[PDB]
Amino acid sequence: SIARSSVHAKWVVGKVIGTAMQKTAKVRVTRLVLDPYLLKYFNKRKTYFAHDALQQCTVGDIVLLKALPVPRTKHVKHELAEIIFKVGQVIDPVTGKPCAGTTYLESPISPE
Amino acid sequence: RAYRGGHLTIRLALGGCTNRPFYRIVAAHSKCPRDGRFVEQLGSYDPLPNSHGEKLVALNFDRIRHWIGCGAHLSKPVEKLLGLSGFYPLHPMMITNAERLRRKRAREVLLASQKTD
Amino acid sequence: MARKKVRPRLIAELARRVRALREQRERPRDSQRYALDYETMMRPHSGNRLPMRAWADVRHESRLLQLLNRLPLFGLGRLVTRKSWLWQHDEPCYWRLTRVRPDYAAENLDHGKAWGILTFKGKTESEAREIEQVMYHDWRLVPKHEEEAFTAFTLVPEDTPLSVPYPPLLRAMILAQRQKYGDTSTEEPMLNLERARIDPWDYPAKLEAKTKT
Amino acid sequence: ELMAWNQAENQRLHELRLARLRQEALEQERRQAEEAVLQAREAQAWAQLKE
Amino acid sequence: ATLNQMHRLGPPKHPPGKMGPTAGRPQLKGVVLRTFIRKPKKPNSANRKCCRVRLSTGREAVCFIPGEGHSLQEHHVVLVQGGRTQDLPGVKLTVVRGKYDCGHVQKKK
Amino acid sequence: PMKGRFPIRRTLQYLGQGDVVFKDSVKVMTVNYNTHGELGEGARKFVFFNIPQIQYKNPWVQITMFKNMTPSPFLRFYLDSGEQVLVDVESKSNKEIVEHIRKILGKNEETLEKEEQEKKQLSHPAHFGPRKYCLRECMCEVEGQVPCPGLVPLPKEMTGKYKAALKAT
RNA sequence: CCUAUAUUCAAUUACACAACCAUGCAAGAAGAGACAAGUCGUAACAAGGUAAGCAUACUGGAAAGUGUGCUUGGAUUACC
RNA sequence: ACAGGUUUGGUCCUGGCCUUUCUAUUAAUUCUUAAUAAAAUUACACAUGCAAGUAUCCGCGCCCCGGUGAGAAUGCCCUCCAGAUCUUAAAGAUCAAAAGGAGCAGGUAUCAAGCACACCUAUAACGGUAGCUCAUAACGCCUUGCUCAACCACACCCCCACGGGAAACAGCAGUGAUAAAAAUUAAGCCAUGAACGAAAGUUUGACUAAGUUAUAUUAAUUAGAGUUGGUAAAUCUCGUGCCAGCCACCGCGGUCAUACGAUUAACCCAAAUUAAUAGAUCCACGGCGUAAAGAGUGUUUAAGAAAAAAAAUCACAAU
Ligand SMILES: [Mg+2]
Ligand SMILES: [Mg+2]
Ligand SMILES: [Mg+2]
Ligand SMILES: [Mg+2]
Ligand SMILES: [Mg+2]
Ligand SMILES: [Mg+2]
Ligand SMILES: [Mg+2]
Ligand SMILES: [Mg+2]
Ligand SMILES: [Mg+2]
Ligand SMILES: [Mg+2]
Ligand SMILES: [Mg+2]
Ligand SMILES: [Mg+2]
Ligand SMILES: [Mg+2]
Ligand SMILES: [Mg+2]
Ligand SMILES: [Mg+2]
Ligand SMILES: [Mg+2]
Ligand SMILES: [Mg+2]
Ligand SMILES: [Mg+2]
Ligand SMILES: [Mg+2]
Ligand SMILES: [Mg+2]
Ligand SMILES: [Mg+2]
Ligand SMILES: [Mg+2]
Ligand SMILES: [Mg+2]
Ligand SMILES: [Mg+2]
Ligand SMILES: [Mg+2]
Ligand SMILES: [Mg+2]
Ligand SMILES: [Mg+2]
Ligand SMILES: [Mg+2]
Ligand SMILES: [Mg+2]
Ligand SMILES: [Mg+2]
Ligand SMILES: [Mg+2]
Ligand SMILES: [Mg+2]
Ligand SMILES: [Mg+2]
Ligand SMILES: [Mg+2]
Ligand SMILES: [Mg+2]
Ligand SMILES: [Mg+2]
Ligand SMILES: [Mg+2]
Ligand SMILES: [Mg+2]
Ligand SMILES: [Mg+2]
Ligand SMILES: [Mg+2]
Ligand SMILES: [Mg+2]
Ligand SMILES: [Mg+2]
Ligand SMILES: [Zn+2]
Repeated sequence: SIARSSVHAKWVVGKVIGTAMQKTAKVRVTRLVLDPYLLKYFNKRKTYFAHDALQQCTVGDIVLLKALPVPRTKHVKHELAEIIFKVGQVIDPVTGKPCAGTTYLESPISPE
Repeated sequence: RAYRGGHLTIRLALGGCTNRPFYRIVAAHSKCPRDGRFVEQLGSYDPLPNSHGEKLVALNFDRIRHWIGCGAHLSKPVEKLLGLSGFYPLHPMMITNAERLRRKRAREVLLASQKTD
Repeated sequence: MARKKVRPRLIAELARRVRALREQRERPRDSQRYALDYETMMRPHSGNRLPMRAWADVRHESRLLQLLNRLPLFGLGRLVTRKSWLWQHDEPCYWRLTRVRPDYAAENLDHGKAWGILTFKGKTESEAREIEQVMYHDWRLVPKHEEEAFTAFTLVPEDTPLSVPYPPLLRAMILAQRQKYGDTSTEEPMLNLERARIDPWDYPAKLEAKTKT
Repeated sequence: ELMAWNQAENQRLHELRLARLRQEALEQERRQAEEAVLQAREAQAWAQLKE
Repeated sequence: ATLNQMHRLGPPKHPPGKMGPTAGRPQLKGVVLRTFIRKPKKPNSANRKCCRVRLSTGREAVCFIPGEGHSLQEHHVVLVQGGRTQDLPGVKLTVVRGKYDCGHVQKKK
Repeated sequence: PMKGRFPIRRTLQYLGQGDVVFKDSVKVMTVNYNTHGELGEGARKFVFFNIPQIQYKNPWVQITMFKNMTPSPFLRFYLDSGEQVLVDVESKSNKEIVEHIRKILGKNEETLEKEEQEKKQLSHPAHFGPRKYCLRECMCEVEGQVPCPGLVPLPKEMTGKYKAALKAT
């Protein structure tokens, strides 16, 4: 089981910024950093390059990324693992139904 | 710092005060300074006699044997201290020095007897 | 470490190639490298003086290739020994010469590199090893009529004890260690010496590269 | 064991959610019943005015 | 200043101390280039003993000679400190009394 | 402080009093919640209060908050092994969310105690060195031993100058 | 190449080459301050004796004056 | 900050400067002995001495110790570790290059655009996409060793070190120049650390034991410095009279001085006392009608809060 990555970001979640690159996705991960003076948590953004072999990620997707065991280039060190929330087409994980924001597209109380 | 080579050595670091030595039995790299960076501290060694009159020496036998199994080299005074503690066999340098001291006492008493008559 | 403004140094890597080429092209041949001035005992190449304990032997004895230049096949299968071995060890210690490569640059031909089989204290080695300390002025050759008589060695078993008592504090450590778990056996603990066997300082070492297994 | 417990908890909460959503659907049906009977009144008055 | 603005601007840091006429040195060795008399400001009137020296840093500045009575001429080596004279505008240097060529004040005998 | 609705939550004591420590396999906590409706008051209060306490004790865990995409508030824990932990929070309260998280993925009291008992072993009482890592600087200051020469002057018999002077004659 | 090894090459080639700057000096120009002799007016502070000021334009030794909009950081003293 | 002095005929508020506390250097005055810690101007050039030896030859070490802070915003912390070294049959232990990143990281946005800094193919070659970073500060300029059991970088310079300037103390001592800055051109490996040798053992300007220095704390063999208008403890008598002169701020000098120079007296420190320069600390979790501040207006990107529920649209001079 010799499959290890030297990066700390073993698994990250971010929003897709741009898909201009072929088979490569540009994602932005937002973490919470404590201000040493204000003692408040603020959102720090960081851009990551990911390999999208199938080229299905569009602008506005919530994307999970796994650390690549070997970096293909000097800037791509992650791969698209799963799409969590497609833009405009959200599927509720708890109910398994399509939803449009706060409104249910298909009611779960009507199985048939 | 970066070194081309060297070996781990369990030795004595003179960290003390003027006319008042005090050694730290520590495992450190061979190419580092005496009072420089070390790996792990083991014990203490007190060269002066205290009020009660004992020479007080500390050994962390478990970590010492662990590091020595890992490949730590030893210095001669550390060997003398470990042999005196009973953890290791007596160093032959101590035995030959004791024999030399025996011969010095013998010649001293011989000269003292010959100078009196 | 790794920065965005790292300058691509090229002269530092060009100097590596230059020194690598100069190391082989200007390699000092072992003839002049091990040449010796017999009056001052001063090495002309390196600039070192010989130890004072080696002063008598240089003028009173000879090296390996100094006696090997008078043999027909450069000593194939011959036995060669050292006078230091003759003095210290009464048991026969010899080198079986299996191959020799003398230098052609020497104008008397008394320098070279030789391999062979080492038999120290009668113990024979079943492996091919390089002959160490060739330039030493201690080598001696045995004649053919004594080739068989020198090999005569009696195999006497050693009387070294196989187990020794532990030091006092360390022994008490085990006596307290097993007593806590409840071992009522009062057997005296021994320290093994089977794998503690070591070679003497007169035992030469191999000069071949170590293979990492 | 913990993850099976979490799955069971989520299924229980989903059952209570469905029970609540059916009552919400009934209340929504009541709202449709009132809005239809109103829009019948305002729709007819505009038709009479324009007629 | 909302919390977001405070986070964006960061904590306030005190500015570094600006160097004085001596460029951070407690004392400066100089040679007297012109000895003269300067007047104080409007509120008080006097005739102060002022000098113009060449500092070791190559800067030419005006200094004041404390004490009553002095014997300093051209090409005289003195030591100046960052003493500021309140009555004289622009004079921020004072010659140390008891130096190579500017000795202690003599008592009237 | 003074600015903010609840100045207390921006204090080191409040951040330290929240005891929720995740396991080594926990990597990502993705919270999804709504900003309307009475069902999600607990999720909104959780985001308002307990996120800083969890973040303070899990600095390497990435926590991301999302607003108004799913009608049902929930949490999604992404582990190292790839298993996704789905936690539905529809009517749970602020304290119930914390207790549920600690129950399903967290560290036991004994687990924390063993880690801190190991940590206290690193600083060793018998070692010597600086006051940051050791309790004693020079072994003179120990009561029973020879005093420090900078505090109590040593007798003439122990000074090195007298020993050289006697050897000179 | 009847035991096995030795030597060699890693030097050049085409173009901009003080442009860009940094530190002093400089024939000179202009500004600000302090203004120990002062000269010329009185612009502002009172409906400061033409109410002040803003933007802009023009004019005048000078404070400034005037035109067009704007403000009261001015009054109209209040059964007038 | 437990604060105080200081704007005005006067009060309140706002607001800056200074004083009161601690530390480090230099200068002045004074000075008696010891103990300990530290010796600090120079990356300007060096006369001379020593600082790498060990050993039956081979070999091993020979900026390792030690010295310095020029450059680098360098860097702090964290994963992986090639390679080197110790002992083993492997395996283990130390140093750990290179590659990076969850995060942190001097001033300057009057540095706002950088100008090739990106991706896929299958092979390590052809080609096709039009990309990549950046106001959450990219690309630039200036300054500086540092977050300290420590870490980073340098060894005369050209960032390197083939080559070119050119004959190297940024080793211990010492010498010129320079600077406000001033340790012995001295003894040893007895004890530690390092190197060598199987070893007795050798070397080590590292280190130890010392010589010099009020740079600092302690004991005493020692008593001098500062101040006496307010802040802030403490002045009697003489001389000058906006002159000489004094001061950290306010300020004082009238044949009218507890503030100038001298005497007496007094106060506070003390082998130290003042002056200067550096520091530690000190600005805003505070305000924006009149004191500095609501930007001439609306929309929108990025971003932020949707925390309990409601609403949208009517006479009159918008354009
Ligand atoms: Mg010392
Ligand atoms: Mg040698
Ligand atoms: Mg002054
Ligand atoms: Mg003097
Ligand atoms: Mg007018
Ligand atoms: Mg009028
Ligand atoms: Mg007028
Ligand atoms: Mg008029
Ligand atoms: Mg007027
Ligand atoms: Mg008026
Ligand atoms: Mg105007
Ligand atoms: Mg006109
Ligand atoms: Mg007109
Ligand atoms: Mg008015
Ligand atoms: Mg005023
Ligand atoms: Mg001095
Ligand atoms: Mg250093
Ligand atoms: Mg720079
Ligand atoms: Mg490794
Ligand atoms: Mg590394
Ligand atoms: Mg500018
Ligand atoms: Mg620097
Ligand atoms: Mg260099
Ligand atoms: Mg030099
Ligand atoms: Mg050197
Ligand atoms: Mg020196
Ligand atoms: Mg000199
Ligand atoms: Mg000094
Ligand atoms: Mg001098
Ligand atoms: Mg001197
Ligand atoms: Mg000596
Ligand atoms: Mg030694
Ligand atoms: Mg020795
Ligand atoms: Mg002192
Ligand atoms: Mg008088
Ligand atoms: Mg005075
Ligand atoms: Mg005073
Ligand atoms: Mg006086
Ligand atoms: Mg303020
Ligand atoms: Mg204003
Ligand atoms: Mg407005
Ligand atoms: Mg404006
Ligand atoms: Zn001590």
